[PDB]
Amino acid sequence: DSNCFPFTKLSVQAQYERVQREFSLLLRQEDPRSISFATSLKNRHKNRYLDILANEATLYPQVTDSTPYYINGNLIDLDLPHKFVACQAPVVQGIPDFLAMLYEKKISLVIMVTKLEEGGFVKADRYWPEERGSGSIAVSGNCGLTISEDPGKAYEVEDELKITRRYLILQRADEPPHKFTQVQYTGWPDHGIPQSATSLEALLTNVKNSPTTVPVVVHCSAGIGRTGTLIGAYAALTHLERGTLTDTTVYDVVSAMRRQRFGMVQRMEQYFVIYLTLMCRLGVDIKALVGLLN
Amino acid sequence: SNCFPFTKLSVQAQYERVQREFSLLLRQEDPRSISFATSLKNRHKNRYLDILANEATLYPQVTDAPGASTPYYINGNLIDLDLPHKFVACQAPVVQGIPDFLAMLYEKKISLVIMVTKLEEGGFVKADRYWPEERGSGSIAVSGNCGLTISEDPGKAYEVEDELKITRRYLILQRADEPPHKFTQVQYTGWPDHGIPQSATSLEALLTNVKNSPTTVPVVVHCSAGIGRTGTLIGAYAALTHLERGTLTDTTVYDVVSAMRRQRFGMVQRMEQYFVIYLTLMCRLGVDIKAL
Repeated sequence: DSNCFPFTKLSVQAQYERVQREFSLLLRQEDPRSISFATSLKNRHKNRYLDILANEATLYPQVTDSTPYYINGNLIDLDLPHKFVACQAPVVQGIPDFLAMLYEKKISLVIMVTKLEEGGFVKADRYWPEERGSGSIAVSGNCGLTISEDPGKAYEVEDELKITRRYLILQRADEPPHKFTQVQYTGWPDHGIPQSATSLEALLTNVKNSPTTVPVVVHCSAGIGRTGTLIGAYAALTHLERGTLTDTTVYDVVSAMRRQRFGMVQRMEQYFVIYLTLMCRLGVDIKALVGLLN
Repeated sequence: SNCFPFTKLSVQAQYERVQREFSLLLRQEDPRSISFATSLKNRHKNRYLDILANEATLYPQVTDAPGASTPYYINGNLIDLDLPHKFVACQAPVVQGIPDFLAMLYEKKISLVIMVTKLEEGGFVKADRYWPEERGSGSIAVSGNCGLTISEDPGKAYEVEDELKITRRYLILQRADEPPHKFTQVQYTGWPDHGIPQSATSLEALLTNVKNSPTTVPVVVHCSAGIGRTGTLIGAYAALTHLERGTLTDTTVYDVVSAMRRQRFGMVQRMEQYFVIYLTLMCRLGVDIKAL
């Protein structure tokens, strides 16, 4: 009981139309002229996309503080057990900043929801050692970091889920090493929907089993699209699990994410995916809806 | 002719200035508008994920004469500062790119290589040995199909100057029955990464080597990444060469570093390394240091 989710009572057509209507209303609320993007704007050399900027008020890691590095990213806090860092895939010259952040902040879990390249276009740049390599790569920037494959825990590849788990060790000279897990999900291309519901659930299982003492880092390419869906689904499902799901939960959750990082949930079908994950958790068939989106 | 009003300013005047010049230098180059195409293609030969050689000045490709091409790769760039010597600022080559580096030295008849790093620093590999280490005999075959060999010059043994932390290696590259090519490599091990020389004399000795070297070929300078200590040494060279010829202006230090960054992204990494150029120019002008 306690959960109220009347979305499952609507016909397929009404469900599709309500999602479109809500997403348009969210875009309708966009007003970035009034928002400060000061720090993000002077660091365009490290922005993957010129007009995808991080809000100053929630800029990470600057709001936990001189932070000598820049990631185009924001702290997402929805009054839940986990906070998140939603950020872009760092560009090559921004990778040392990204790794330094992971290291200084002791980040335990990084979730990457894109391939490096999709459809003939670059989405992200590699920041982990390749399997076929020596097991370690280094950055020269920010006084140097080395990132290595964990010698006592090999990379895991889950073919059906399209998930790869990399257990990594970040180190600076004469400082203690820091272990972290990167999880890459390559089965959900930009402009599409996840190939299977199970993969997103597996990602959220990682989130839940990770420590609440540090935020979980999540990125796609610009860090507002698939990244926003993942964080939104987590939030929405937490409400479900604690009996506080309401008819407005998805809209409310996305609205609150948007206040903390402009443009969160970038595409209509990405907003739709949050409803789909709720339905799957509830055991409601999504096949006809998936059909309409394809 | 020498105008350097930097000496006639307060202690917190100078420090304030350098800070702001370097902070200006940090934002000069827009990587979004720079090609790194060949360096990105040769990622497996790069020592660092974040350190890429600019296409426009990539060496030795930048010297090739239209349609002609280069079958090897170094992460290195030609640096021209309108001075008698030119430089190839490059990384310490990785094992996979050692043959390329040695092929470059042989084909371009490089006379002098300056190495401003140890092989390892504090447990981390900074460089890979590309010279023989035998009981003086030393002649080793280089990988690839070329037929390149590198030997210690039988007529002139390695020299170890323990006072200046400098080693001088006289080496020979030889391929087939082509005329062999001699060169000198000078390694300075008293300059930690991201940091400053422990000895002004050691630095001055490297510059003497540079000045005394032939002007008909560029001088190869590498550290680990090939931008920090390498950039500082080249910057110091330039500024001093200006202080010599009497062309030292107020804005000479800024202008050489700005010129270097144009030709290889990121030259002179840390602000402290930018200071060394000012320092070893004031300390040459007999003006007392601060230091920090």
